[PDB]
Amino acid sequence: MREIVHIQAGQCGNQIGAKFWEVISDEHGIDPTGSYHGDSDLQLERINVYYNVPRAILVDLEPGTMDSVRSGPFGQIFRPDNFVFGQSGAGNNWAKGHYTEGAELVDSVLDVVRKESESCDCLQGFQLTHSLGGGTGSGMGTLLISKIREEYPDRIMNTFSVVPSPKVSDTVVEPYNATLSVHQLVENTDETYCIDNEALYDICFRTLKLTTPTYGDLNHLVSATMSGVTTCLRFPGQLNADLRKLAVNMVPFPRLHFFMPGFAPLTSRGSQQYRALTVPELTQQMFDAKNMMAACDPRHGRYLTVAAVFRGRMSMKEVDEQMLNVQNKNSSYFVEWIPNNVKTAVCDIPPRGLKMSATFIGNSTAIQELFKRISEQFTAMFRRKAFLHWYTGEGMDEMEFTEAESNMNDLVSEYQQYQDATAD
Amino acid sequence: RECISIHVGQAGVQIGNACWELYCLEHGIQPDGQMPSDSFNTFFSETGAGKHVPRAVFVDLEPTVIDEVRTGTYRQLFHPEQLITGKEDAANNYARGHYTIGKEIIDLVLDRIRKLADQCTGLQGFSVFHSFGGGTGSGFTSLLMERLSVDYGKKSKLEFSIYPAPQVSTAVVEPYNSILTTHTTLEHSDCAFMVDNEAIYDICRRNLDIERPTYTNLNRLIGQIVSSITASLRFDGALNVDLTEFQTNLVPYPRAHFPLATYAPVISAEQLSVAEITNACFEPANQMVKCDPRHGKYMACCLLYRGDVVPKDVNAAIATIKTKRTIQFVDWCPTGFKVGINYEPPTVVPGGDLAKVQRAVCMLSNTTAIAEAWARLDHKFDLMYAKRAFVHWYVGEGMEEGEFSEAREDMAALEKDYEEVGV
Amino acid sequence: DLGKKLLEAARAGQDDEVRILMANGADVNATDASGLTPLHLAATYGHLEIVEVLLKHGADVNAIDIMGSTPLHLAALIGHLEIVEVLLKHGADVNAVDTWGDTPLHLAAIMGHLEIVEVLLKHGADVNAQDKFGKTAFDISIDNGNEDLAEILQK
Amino acid sequence: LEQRASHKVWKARLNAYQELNNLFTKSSVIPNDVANYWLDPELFASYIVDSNVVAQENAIIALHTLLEYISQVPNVSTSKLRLQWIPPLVEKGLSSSRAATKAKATDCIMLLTQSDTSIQQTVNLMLPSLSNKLPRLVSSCVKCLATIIEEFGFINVSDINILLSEILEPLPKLSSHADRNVRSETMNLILQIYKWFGKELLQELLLEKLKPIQQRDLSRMFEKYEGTIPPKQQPRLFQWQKEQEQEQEQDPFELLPPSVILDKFPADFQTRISSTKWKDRVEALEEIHNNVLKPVKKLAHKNQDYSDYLRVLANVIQKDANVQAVTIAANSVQLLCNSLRSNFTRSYGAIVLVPLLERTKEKKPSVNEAICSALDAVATYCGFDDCLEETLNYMKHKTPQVRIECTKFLTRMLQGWKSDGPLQNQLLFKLLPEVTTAVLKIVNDTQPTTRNTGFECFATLMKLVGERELADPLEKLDNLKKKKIYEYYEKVEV
Ligand SMILES: Nc1nc2c(ncn2[C@@H]2O[C@H](COP(=O)(O)OP(=O)(O)OP(=O)(O)O)[C@@H](O)[C@H]2O)c(=O)[nH]1
Ligand SMILES: Nc1nc2c(ncn2[C@@H]2O[C@H](COP(=O)(O)OP(=O)(O)O)[C@@H](O)[C@H]2O)c(=O)[nH]1
Ligand SMILES: [Mg+2]
Ligand SMILES: [Mg+2]
Repeated sequence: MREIVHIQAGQCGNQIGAKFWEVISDEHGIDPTGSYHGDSDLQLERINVYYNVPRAILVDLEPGTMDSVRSGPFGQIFRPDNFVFGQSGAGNNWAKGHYTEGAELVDSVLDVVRKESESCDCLQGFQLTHSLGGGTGSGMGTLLISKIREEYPDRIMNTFSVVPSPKVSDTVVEPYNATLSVHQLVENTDETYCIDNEALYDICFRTLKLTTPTYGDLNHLVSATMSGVTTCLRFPGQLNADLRKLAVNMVPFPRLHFFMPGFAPLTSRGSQQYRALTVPELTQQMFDAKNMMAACDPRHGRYLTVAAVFRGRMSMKEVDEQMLNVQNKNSSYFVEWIPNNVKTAVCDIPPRGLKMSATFIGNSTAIQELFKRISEQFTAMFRRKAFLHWYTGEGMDEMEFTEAESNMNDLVSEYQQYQDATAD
Repeated sequence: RECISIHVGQAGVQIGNACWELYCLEHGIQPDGQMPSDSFNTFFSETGAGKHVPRAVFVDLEPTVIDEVRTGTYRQLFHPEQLITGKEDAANNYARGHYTIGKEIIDLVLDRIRKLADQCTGLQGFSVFHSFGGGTGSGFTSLLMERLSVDYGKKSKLEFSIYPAPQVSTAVVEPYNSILTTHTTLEHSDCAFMVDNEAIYDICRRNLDIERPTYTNLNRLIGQIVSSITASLRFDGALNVDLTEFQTNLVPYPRAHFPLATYAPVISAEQLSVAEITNACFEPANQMVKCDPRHGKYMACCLLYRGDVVPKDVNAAIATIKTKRTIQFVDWCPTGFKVGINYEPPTVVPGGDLAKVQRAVCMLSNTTAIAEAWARLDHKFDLMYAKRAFVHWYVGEGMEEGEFSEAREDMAALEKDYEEVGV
Repeated sequence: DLGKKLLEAARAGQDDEVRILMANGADVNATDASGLTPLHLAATYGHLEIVEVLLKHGADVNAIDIMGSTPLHLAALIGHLEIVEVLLKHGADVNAVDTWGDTPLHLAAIMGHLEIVEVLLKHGADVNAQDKFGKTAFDISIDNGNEDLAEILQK
Repeated sequence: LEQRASHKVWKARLNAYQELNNLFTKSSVIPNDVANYWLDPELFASYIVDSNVVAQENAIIALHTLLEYISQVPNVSTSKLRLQWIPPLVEKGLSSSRAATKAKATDCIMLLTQSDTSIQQTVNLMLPSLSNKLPRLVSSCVKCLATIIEEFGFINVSDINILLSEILEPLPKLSSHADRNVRSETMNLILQIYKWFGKELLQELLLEKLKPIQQRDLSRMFEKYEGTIPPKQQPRLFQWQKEQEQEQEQDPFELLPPSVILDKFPADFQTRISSTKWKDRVEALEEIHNNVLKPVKKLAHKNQDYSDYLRVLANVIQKDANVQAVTIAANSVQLLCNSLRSNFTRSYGAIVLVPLLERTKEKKPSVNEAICSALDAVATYCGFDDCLEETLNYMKHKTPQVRIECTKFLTRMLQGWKSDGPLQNQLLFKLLPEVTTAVLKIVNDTQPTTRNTGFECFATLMKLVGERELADPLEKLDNLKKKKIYEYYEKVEV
């Protein structure tokens, strides 16, 4: 369990994807030319995970995205062969990405995926970043996932999917696209981090006091969260070391693998608070719903499993105490029938900018609130049958929408079942 | 007369290092294998060039730990064919250790065991070191134990299990893995010494005076207590001189073969009497498994003293405890405490937090109070299996769901077996 | 199972291999299928040294089986006078009853063990004890034509 | 222990008889060359006369189950057996004083009697034993003769006239025999002959010659008999009769004129189907399917080569990236196989078979629907020609989905397995070697949904070829997997 192959698809996919590579290239001490200028062994200890030069494949039907990446800061480092791009775009049509146009290109992509996997000592799994309200990131991404799932069934599939919200784009077909994509992810992926644009806006607007957040502002929150959750994977550490062990200790039921991520402290684009947080303060950004990357209230549900990642030099004794504290002082919020369901890990290397930080990966049943929002928007649209001729024209059947609608509602019911469950 | 040791998973492998480090100091053997100085050849073989090689196999479904074994201080001690590694680990999944991944390497492992058994003339049996909660430790060991009961069926096999503890626990599913291996390894094990990592944690925090112990801290403490049990096999004592005697003295029921080990004294490096250390053997604080023997009946009890000990001091300390405490025995037991002594002093590691003591004792006692330890696992197991939590991982790697229930019933039946003896 | 080899030995009468199996901590009161301890079996087939070996190691002198038979029942049935007095000296139940209502006095009288009958009587046997059908030991001598036994029962 | 059946020690022969009895119940029904207690029947003729009454009885009950393990075809060698076996059976089995030694010897003769075409050859051999010293032998062998009749009867007997004389001849001496039992059990044999053709015949031939008191009791016995003069139905049938009854208990609209579609094709077809634009390919296929194939109901058998059209349907079903173009193609392939039955002999069948099996990988319900339904078409018209071998090949394939679907395919085919002939079909030539070794790879898969398909695909196998024949790999399987396999065996039909 060593190497990880990375993929980014669609506009958003390559945006937050490149942002992620910017962050962890710095943290590992790699320059845009691809040369080590660090000063620690903990940097090159597990560099073989994400690098060889990144083990990253860039995909989009939109050919313009090609240049938006290479003209970016770390755009020079990606392998030219691993760029695989179509002629036209999907235009917010999930069917075009999944059945027609996105399907024609997916073979070219699998050829490069094979190439990178071929020269791996021991593959762990895969890693995809994409948006769910689009046509390419959602339609072709979910199609790529299934196509890999069947070509590499002995490997992990881990996705960073961002949820659409009316606050960030008023496109009304996004409820369709996201619902169809969730119908795929519940069956095809081992673990999925739920990045909610609804919550990214509400954090930049209300907590960071930015009247008009841009994509870059929301992408800053994302790239920092990704480096936080992937800290265990990229540096030496006992707990939650590889992808499979993580999913083993996070996912008790195969379909319920949608994590609500959140981390602290919340900073703006290059602002410094001048005051480093304390360990009990960081700990008290867990239930603090203003730090959740998904627009859900953990108070309104129950945690099935929790993974905490504290970065920086601090007291391992105090972290254990504070985590053991906050668990039992809110004992009604953690499921009783899974003992020792919260697991904490520490990494001495902090993220750049911050002296201390803490990321809070949680499988909370409150996540059903998120899927409620998508379904109600989907159903309002679907009951009046708006824009259906887009999808049906591309070979889709009207029945598919009903199945995805019903399958998401079963997913909501399941979360509600285990929320109301008792140990007695 | 020989005995082969096997180490499975990180737990087995890393405790193995601590034990063979401690064996080589007790036998004056060098890291390169030489010796400027038999009973000890029960454990070691000999090269034509005056080199002493352990009779040991190291197994892990993942290089990282054994790679450090293969390049550690004791890299020259082992033959490279003894250190076996896979590539994909079991990922805390009994199914992968036993079914999916374990079958890919089980034959290579059994083959390398035959090479050490072919060097031996009168092989006694096997010592096995492994964790409970680990995927490799649970799954692969239970498989290897099944296959050793075939290819070597007519001889003994002893376990050294690491009972899990939330303070160092790496996985949620550790109750599952413990129950699953204990079910399938029950019939194939003649005797099995459990090690509760919580007690070793508690001991290291209280008596070694450490805030947050590391694995080295726990392993060194554990390696001392393992040495105390295997001392009889390595120096030709009077008690427990071969592997059969362990079953004779401690196992009056094939299933109930889980002795409680108590070790005194654990002295920080920053002397006691014979009577004082023997009283500490009946203090729960110094047990390796957290339970209360006062709530149970003793089926057997052995005392393995080593060091500056006068045989009469022992008999006085015995009569004191047999008169001034109420150690309840079962009526169908000899009720007499067996004793053995080895006048060599307890060796510690140069630099270790554990201090050199003048004398030491390790009490092995098959008390029915150890059922409390099984009850704690069974309860945790029940909570998760009531909702079928994490079960899809196991079933998805070649395992039938029924095996969960068949294992749970075998654990409930064992809990009744402990009850009926003690009433 | 070591408790099963000790039954095999105590029955077939290998005096030496009892000490071997018992030195390995075999269950002195190990039950077979019908609840018979080794003391039962040795007292049936007349192995006096094996009886005294098991008794002094702690053998239930008044252990019953699935049919309520004590070793004193079986010794008085087959007619092992040497073993009967060993059991009684080790606190055997002289007026034990079994599932058919018989005492050891019933069995020794039926089988014509006049020498054992007198030993049981002097250890306080119940001469008026009845079985299921309602017959005493004295009724058995009347029914069976034994006048040597009728006189030995009224002594 | 094969030669131990004739060992000097009795308790060593006693084993081999139990060993044999366990073999004839646990052996393969088609049968191992090890089951050579037919070609040398002197063997069991020796065993039945064992010099130990306890090991004798065990030899007879081994002969008994042997003599019912022979209930399978072809064992026309039952003539040689009755000659070799029933004289030892009568002489010393019926003779025996042992309760069970006798009962199984009679039951043995029963099974040898129904091996035959009629009762005459068995009767003719056991008649001489009526003239033996020992009464209890003639006492018994007149009872056995009497109950080979009351349950079987005289049918398919060449010369009944010669047979009736041969069995009526001793009846005067038997009925005046000293033994009470020989007499009492002779009146029963008389009744059982009357019960089949009396009273008129035997009153002139036999009843005249008996004691008057005797012929009174026989008349009293005929009044108590109710039922027609010959019994309407026999209480037991022979082997050739029961099989004929079982076989007794157990126009095609295709005559329509054939239509030709080659003329229907358009010019802009070959480039359209081999185009890079997906909608070109879709419309191309969708047109010739909805306009050209869906209307027709019978294609032209004579002189029409579709193996140019069918090999381009294969090219898309295998390699075409458009899942929609696949779905509409497999539905076309089915239509060809459906409206043109008896055409897909080899070239046609094999041109699309291995492509279809590759594409079961598709998980979209509509697409798996069409691919599988097409594979059902080629199967129903290529029976087991190339599919049986290649379906196995793709059960061994790496994709999880193709394993579960190609195994479900074998399950579908196996339910519609009704090949002609008694035995030795393509299924049996490769059953244990290939089919079972491959189905176990599914039964022992890592995934549950995969394993669960194997559990049906093994319970549909046992249903076809006997849950006893495959009891060998059943034992090697987990007791836990066993009760899942049996679960489906109880609910599965053919
Ligand atoms: N006392 C002690 N416990 C250990 C040691 N190593 C691991 N453990 C415990 O064993 C349990 C399972 O961990 P491992 O044994 O490392 O798992 P593994 O056998 O290597 O199996 P995989 O890593 O999944 O392939 C954990 O709860 C640890 O606390 C050790 O060196 N000493
Ligand atoms: N957080 C974030 N969300 C984005 C970004 N770009 C697009 N989105 C969201 O993703 C959805 C649009 O999908 P998009 O990725 O642009 O379409 P695609 O190119 O076909 O994958 C909308 O809900 C947007 O709000 C970005 O840079 N950051
Ligand atoms: Mg776009
Ligand atoms: Mg490990």
